Amino acid sequence: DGEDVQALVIDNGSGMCKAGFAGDDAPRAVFPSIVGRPRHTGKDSYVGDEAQSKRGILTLKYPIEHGIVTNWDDMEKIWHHTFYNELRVAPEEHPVLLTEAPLNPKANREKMTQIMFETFNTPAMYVAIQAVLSLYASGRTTGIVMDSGDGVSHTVPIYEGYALPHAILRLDLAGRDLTDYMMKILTERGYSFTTTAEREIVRDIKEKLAYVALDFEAEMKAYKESSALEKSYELPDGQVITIGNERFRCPEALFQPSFLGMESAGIHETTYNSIMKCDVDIRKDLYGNVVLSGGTTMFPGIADRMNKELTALAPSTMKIKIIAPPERKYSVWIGGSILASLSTFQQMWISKHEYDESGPSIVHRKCF
Amino acid sequence: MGSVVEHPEFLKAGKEPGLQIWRVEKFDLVPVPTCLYGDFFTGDAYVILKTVQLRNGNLQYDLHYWLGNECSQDESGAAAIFTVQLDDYLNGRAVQHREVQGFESATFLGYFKSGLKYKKGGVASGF
Ligand SMILES: Nc1ncnc2c1ncn2[C@@H]1O[C@H](COP(=O)(O)OP(=O)(O)OP(=O)(O)O)[C@@H](O)[C@H]1O
Ligand SMILES: [Ca+2]
Ligand SMILES: [Ca+2]
Ligand SMILES: [Ca+2]
Repeated sequence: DGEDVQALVIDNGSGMCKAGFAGDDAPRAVFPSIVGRPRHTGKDSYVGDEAQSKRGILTLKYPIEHGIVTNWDDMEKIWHHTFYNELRVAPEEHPVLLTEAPLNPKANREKMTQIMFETFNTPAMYVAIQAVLSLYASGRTTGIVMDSGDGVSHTVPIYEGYALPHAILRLDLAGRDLTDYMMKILTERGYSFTTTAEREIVRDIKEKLAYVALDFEAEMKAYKESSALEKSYELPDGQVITIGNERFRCPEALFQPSFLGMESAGIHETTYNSIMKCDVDIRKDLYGNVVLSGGTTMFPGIADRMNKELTALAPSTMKIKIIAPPERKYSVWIGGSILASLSTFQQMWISKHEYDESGPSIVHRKCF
Repeated sequence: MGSVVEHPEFLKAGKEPGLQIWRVEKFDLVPVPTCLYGDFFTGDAYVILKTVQLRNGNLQYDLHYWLGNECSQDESGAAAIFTVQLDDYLNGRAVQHREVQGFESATFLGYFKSGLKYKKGGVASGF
């Protein structure tokens, strides 16, 4: 795709990679962040769906874990796939914006920069914090983003355009933990969901039929007494199963991590705790601008429940507002697309010239 | 090595006491003709800088990004980012304000001596 120079935007997640062209309203390519290599022989590698489909002869890996890159060689393959198989561009002809997790380690930031300029020869690149790009995408410069994807959740207070690093909180509770938990409770129901193929079916049940109850205990109660809210689901073979209270018990784990045997605070309390680490004078603007982002915030009912839980935690006169854009699976990517399209972004990129002068450590001064 | 906006409108921003208004138009910051100040297209987003003279000789800045009820996501996202950029350009000195149609602060409404007006329509989205 391509105005004058056409910038690209890549949003790398633990579970999914989202890639596209600056200026579009959605990512053109959305694929699993998975790299497959031969269990025995042919060097060779597969990415995404194609890796998944030949999984029986490959060793599959995830180069990003809890939002952080842990394998650079496989991260390069995601990228090579992104440029050549998905977007079909020559990376040397485009500025590339990339996203990272809040608090990404300093050396990781360098490495990303180094790979772009030295392996792909990008003419220019930029690194942006995922959570800040969603805030921007919702048309705000101050607020708190609760970003939850497949491998990590974060609460990130932002003020006048920048994250407040001391108040950011991380929670290793996300989508994958939820799919796993639905596998386990559906299995207790009397079904059997333990394999890989089954995990994928379960991920699909979770995304189609799960929801967050507004009142957990009243719901458990309504289901104990009536059948009216149960749903059918057809498996790939035509067998039909019935889903009862698993529908809301699975995402309840976001609010009650004990359900997964975790001792941490739920997303509502993590949000509260981040707000309380900020200066008292901005808190009002945090509570008033709670932005939800990422695939694991897509459960129906989640905004209302977050509204209720924060209301119960904060002083009764505090004005709370939960914003949950319908496109929030792609908010990060969309924010990046907007940012990189601006007539004023030109000077913000790291250019090849700047890289050749300072090296990878240019990233700590330019991508703030 | 640095990251400084060279846009011609940043060079004019906040040079002297007064009111400056820009509309977001397909990912750019475009001045509004001064004879049109106070009339806002509800299908658009705008950036407003109010510059006031301080006794000290320096200037006070309030930056307001106004969002019409039908503006597209690229417009409200650009208005916000431009606001951050203008604040940075001005050494962090501006106080930022998010103004939503139908809910603007009294200070913002007080800038339009003959009363802010809304009109339907606007410029098409940049996406
Ligand atoms: N409709 C849905 N309801 C609930 N969960 C969903 C829905 N759609 C997607 N998800 C989940 O969102 C997750 C992927 O979302 P996302 O792209 O935002 O994460 P990521 O960026 O890959 O991971 P992370 O941000 O943790 O690094 C998966 O766990 C997927 O099952
Ligand atoms: Ca993500
Ligand atoms: Ca418009
Ligand atoms: Ca400021």
